[PDB]
Amino acid sequence: IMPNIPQMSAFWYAVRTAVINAASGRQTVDEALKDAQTNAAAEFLDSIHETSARLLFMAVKWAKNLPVFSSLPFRDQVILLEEAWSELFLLGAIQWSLPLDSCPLLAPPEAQGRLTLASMETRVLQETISRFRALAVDPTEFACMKALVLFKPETRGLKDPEHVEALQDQSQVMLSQHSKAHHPSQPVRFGKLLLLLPSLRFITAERIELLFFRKTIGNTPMEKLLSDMFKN
Amino acid sequence: EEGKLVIWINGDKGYNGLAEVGKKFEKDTGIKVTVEHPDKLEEKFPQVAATGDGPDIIFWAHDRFGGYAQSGLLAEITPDKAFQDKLYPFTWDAVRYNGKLIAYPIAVEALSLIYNKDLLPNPPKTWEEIPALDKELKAKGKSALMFNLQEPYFTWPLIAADGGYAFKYENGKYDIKDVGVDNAGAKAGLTFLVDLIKNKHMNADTDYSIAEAAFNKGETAMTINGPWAWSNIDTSKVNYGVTVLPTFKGQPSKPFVGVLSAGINAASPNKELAKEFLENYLLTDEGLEAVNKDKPLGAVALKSYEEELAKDPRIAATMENAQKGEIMPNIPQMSAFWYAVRTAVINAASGRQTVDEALKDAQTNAAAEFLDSIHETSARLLFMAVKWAKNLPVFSSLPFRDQVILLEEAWSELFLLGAIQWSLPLDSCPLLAPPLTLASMETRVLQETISRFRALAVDPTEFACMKALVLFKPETRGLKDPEHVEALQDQSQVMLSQHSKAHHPSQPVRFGKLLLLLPSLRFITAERIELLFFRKTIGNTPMEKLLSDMFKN
Repeated sequence: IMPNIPQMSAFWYAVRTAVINAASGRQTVDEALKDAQTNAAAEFLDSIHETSARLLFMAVKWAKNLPVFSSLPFRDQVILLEEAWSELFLLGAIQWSLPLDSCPLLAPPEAQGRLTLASMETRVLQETISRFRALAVDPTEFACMKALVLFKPETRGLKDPEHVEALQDQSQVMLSQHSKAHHPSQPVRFGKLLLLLPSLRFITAERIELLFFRKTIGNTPMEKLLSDMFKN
Repeated sequence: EEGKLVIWINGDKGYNGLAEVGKKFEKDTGIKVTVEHPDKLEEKFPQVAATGDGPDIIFWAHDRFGGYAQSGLLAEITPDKAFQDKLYPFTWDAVRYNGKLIAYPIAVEALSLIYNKDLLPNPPKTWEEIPALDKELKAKGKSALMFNLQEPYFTWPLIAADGGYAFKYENGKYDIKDVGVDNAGAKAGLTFLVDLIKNKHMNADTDYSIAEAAFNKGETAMTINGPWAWSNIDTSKVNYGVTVLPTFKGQPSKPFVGVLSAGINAASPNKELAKEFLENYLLTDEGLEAVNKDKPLGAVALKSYEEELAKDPRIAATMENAQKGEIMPNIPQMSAFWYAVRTAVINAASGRQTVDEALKDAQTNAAAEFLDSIHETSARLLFMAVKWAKNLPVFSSLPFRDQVILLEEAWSELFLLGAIQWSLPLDSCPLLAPPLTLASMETRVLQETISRFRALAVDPTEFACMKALVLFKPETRGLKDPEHVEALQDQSQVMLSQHSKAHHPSQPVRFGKLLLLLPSLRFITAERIELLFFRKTIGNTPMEKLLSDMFKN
């Protein structure tokens, strides 16, 4: 029988990530149930995590508030958001936990109630955040990088890619203009910022869905958010 | 399984005409004969047989029978000298291996000269007289010659004509080291080929489909094709004919001979049954005829029945052309060769380079032992990566462990850059699959990223810098002197823009663009990349293996 309780979600939400990660290779049989054990039990902070939809929703709100975005073909808008949700989410998350010193998912020192992220995940997630913290990555620099990640011309299906190219190039000028103005001392800082972009892909979008988002029937978190924005 | 025999033969063959021969056998021996035509036949066999299962006898091109014999997958057949004489002596040299017969030849095939009797009642005997021949026909709104120039298989006959050859066939076997693609008579035939297009007598863009239609309608006088294209011209009905390929500097054209042979499974308990079936039933006028009926086999390796099909001039031609050709080497080193000539031919033809340079390049590629499979070639891409990294003076000056850590942590990106650069010029090297799945959606992305590097016109100095940007990651965990790494990355960055604004002063954002390619190097995980372009490892990394290999050598 299913316990009629609110704190029982983490049940499968831990096992799922466990059975999938085990049946993948980046985690052996035993190296999986332990995490699920300290995860399932770790109910404390799992509701608010799945409620990291406000972050993604904040990524769409930001984009939709950009006039240059809202001047693209409708489909182009949908396409760019669908293809970049993962990285817009990460950039959001990285900026969220930037001023922090702890988290709702610690892992290696000496993790009660909190989501015990996998090995390579935490290792990379923690590390990538540090790089951003080690730089003075300020609010506008984040806005620029969001833009750089959104306005990808190569993206297939774009009805007006030449224009998406124009906007991305304009974002470089924004980021470079800002970067060099606030840090004349750091000569190669513009690049260093762009060299942070690949880390947004270290962990695939599928895994981002499986780790920080609630179930979504066949559709990506971004699709679900756009769909339920039009049912209205 | 032990008192009956199971056969495997492809669907484009008289597989129903074979069961008519197998049923009579079952009627006179009580030995059940089941004929099967599985899809991945040529690829399934090396699986079921590799261990202990599959058919007793397998039909297929002789070429493939080389890999099998090497893997002890094929039994040594043992025909009497009295039987060996019933088949053309040259056919045996197609099913040989280490001096041991490993299959029974049954049907020969080779490119012939097909022409239109209505338009051209007398085909040229030589190539030299083809140019001035196109002029005459061009007036009456037609064309002289049209054949698929895309595949090296179709253009080799001419290139080989004056001395060209794949691998030297000395004492019973081949010599992978000796390759005759950049010979005297090699540049001779290729040059001539490039001229035909260089004078608008042909098109460097003519493929198979185009040539078939061009001829089958009457828009061309001649073409170069096989016995498979024959019945496809009977759907339409241009009065055609099949004759010997034109000669070059007096020397005949040397097409590739493909022999449909039948080898016996090495793990078959019916080696004598299979043998009896192939010698006293199949390889006989009556035996072969039953299969020819279902679907023609063109010229057959069996004299008796061949001289009965010689009546057909079309077939007579095929056997005639085949005899003047060279047997296709069964060695696995034929993949390297196919790729080299492929590149060389499409190149000189497209003007992407001269004739001599295309052959000089195809020369090494064929003798290259790292072009035989996607794995071997990828292993090479990665080794050049490390070799590259070690050649950087600033690199050797780094804490040994730092060098190891750097290479292991960025092997995927370092390989991808290497593969991408390597495949910028050419249009196909280590990914194409179709003649929906995951390995198909990734291919799309991986070909998409190559387009991006092409559109941006990334030169070697930019690839060198980008590789450095990918190698010198100062955030990598474990590094002993991370500050030095930061400096090197920073330098590479400066050198990269300095070079970018220098070779493209008009594009003020080029630098940014080049760094915006780096993420694509991570779109496909290192794990996947490994399961795609690389071989066996088990809880290891191609770099980790490569480095460990250099440690224990």
